[PDB]
Amino acid sequence: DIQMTQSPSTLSASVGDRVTITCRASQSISSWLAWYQQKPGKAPKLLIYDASSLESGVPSRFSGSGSGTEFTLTISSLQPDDFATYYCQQYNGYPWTFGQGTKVEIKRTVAAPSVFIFPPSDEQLKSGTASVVCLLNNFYPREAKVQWKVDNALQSGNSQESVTEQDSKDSTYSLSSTLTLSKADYEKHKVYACEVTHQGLSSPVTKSFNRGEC
Amino acid sequence: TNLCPFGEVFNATRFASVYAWNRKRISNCVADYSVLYNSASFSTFKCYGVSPTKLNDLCFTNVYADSFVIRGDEVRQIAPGQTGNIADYNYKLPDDFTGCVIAWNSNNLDSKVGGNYNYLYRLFRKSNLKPFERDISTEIYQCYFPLQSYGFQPTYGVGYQPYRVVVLSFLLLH
Amino acid sequence: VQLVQSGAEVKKPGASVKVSCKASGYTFTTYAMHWVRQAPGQRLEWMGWINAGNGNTKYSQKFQGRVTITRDTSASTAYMELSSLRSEDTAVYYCAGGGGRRLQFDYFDYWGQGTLVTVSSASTKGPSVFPLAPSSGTAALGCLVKDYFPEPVTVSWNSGALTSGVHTFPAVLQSSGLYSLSSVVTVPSSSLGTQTYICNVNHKPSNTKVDKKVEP
Ligand SMILES: *[C@@H]1O[C@H](CO[C@@H]2O[C@@H](C)[C@@H](O)[C@@H](O)[C@@H]2O)[C@@H](O)[C@H](O)[C@H]1NC(C)=O
Repeated sequence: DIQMTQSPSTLSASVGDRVTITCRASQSISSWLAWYQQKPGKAPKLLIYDASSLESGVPSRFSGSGSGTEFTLTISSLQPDDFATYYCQQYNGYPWTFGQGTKVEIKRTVAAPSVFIFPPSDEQLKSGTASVVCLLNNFYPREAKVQWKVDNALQSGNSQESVTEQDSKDSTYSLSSTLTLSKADYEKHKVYACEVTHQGLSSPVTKSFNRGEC
Repeated sequence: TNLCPFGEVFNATRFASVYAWNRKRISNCVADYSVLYNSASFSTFKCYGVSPTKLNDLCFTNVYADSFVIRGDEVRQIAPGQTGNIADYNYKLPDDFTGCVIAWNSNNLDSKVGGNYNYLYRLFRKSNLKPFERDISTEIYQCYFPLQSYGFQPTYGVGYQPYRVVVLSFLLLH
Repeated sequence: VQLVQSGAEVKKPGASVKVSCKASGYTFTTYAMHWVRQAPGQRLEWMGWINAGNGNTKYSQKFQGRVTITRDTSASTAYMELSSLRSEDTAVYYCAGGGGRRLQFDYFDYWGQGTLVTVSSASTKGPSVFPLAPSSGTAALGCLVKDYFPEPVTVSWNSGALTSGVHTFPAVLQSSGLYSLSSVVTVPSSSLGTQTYICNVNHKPSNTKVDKKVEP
């Protein structure tokens, strides 16, 4: 069973940049290797096979390379519709297997977020469950940590995130994390806040509310 | 004054199924036979016209490079006058063939764990093929199928492992 | 060469799903047809393929004895069926294939639209929408679409009439078993009392409509 690991898991670049993802293999696959392009909500598209053969009517700017065990996919100069995730796939082995991929996203200047915190509505609080929502609006790059504190107790494992695709206008992501917790647990305590750590904040930012506006 | 692209032939990443064997015509150019004569990456190198000793494009008007993959036992069928499945149904040389058969073991390239079902050969045919005649048909019978896969996998014995074959015919007509 | 698959299905664990993939404009009659699935935001998995001629199949061991690939030569359609689903199996399911003139089972030339298959121990139910109120320059407020099990939900704001500043997040799957996401907009805090903000949630599968006022 043959494992493929593509090297820059994500990649910011601007239109016109030369761009070079990498794909490496457990074993050698001598040249039996295809590259694919995938955009959200759309099936993949073949780009290069047998490591260098450029599929029909795929622009010449794509170019595969490498034999044996390390392979590359240059893009001579990037165009707007080249922003996608890219996979490799070996056909030396069996099961055919793919890499994890490389999202190739739009480089943008650093954009610190605007943090917001939302208590559960009393409307929900009638159901026996409370949801506490922390919004990170319109930030870039993607790397960002969210720590929930309840009465200044770390909360771990009871909060899920979700993230938008790079916004069309300003090329920024946004995250919503959510502390779900029992009704009594929310009622037991007072201090609920979330802590955001982003490339651009100089210092972790905390955004807080007290149960019943205390 | 420009060179003959044997490299495009021999060093090709992919090779043809013998049933649909490939033929590349080598027009005006010069490349050296003795390069391969010494190459000794070759397990089968038999010539029927003359020893590869001519050292130039000496006295030749057209050169046809047929290439394909058969299994290891089958190479002895790429000769004048053989009569097996490959000679009868997939690739028949003229009895008065004058040319070189070149074969070499491709277990490492064309075999696959799980088995390489890409490579194919024709199994029945109403009548034998005339030499250099070809058949790429894929007609189901009435209702059973005429091609079979080698399915090379690299633990098969050398009798069943892939072999890459290059057959160089030589035209003199001018 | 055009591959068109079968809509989308969702079934209970232990059941089976059949997915057809009719393919048109193939010039020849012998080509490879694979199935490869994509779990949520995850790697692509190759499962197996069939031969368009003799009907031979090569399956990945990971699914051996669980899947079955039929080839219906008469209506140029390829079927994939996976039985006794373990909910590890929620994914999109593409049929790939290609080679055309030259056979190869190596790489995938043309893909289908993808068909999405969900495995869960849940029945259809509409959401329960909850408001996300502001505090305090620029203010942020939202809705919340919680505890729903269709496949999708779609949310707008003030009857399609707020598009700048809206953000609607990809869903989240709760250990309860129900999808739950949230949609928000950033607005000027100065014009908060004057304006009325109301999000417009619709989730079609369960025939359900909700438009929840948001205020402070
Ligand atoms: C095929 O290649 C043989 C190996 O030597 C090298 O192979 C590849 C990787 C290139 O780097 C090539 O330029 C090198 O020579 C050659 O020795 C051999 O002559 C080549 N065959 C033909 C017909 O040219």
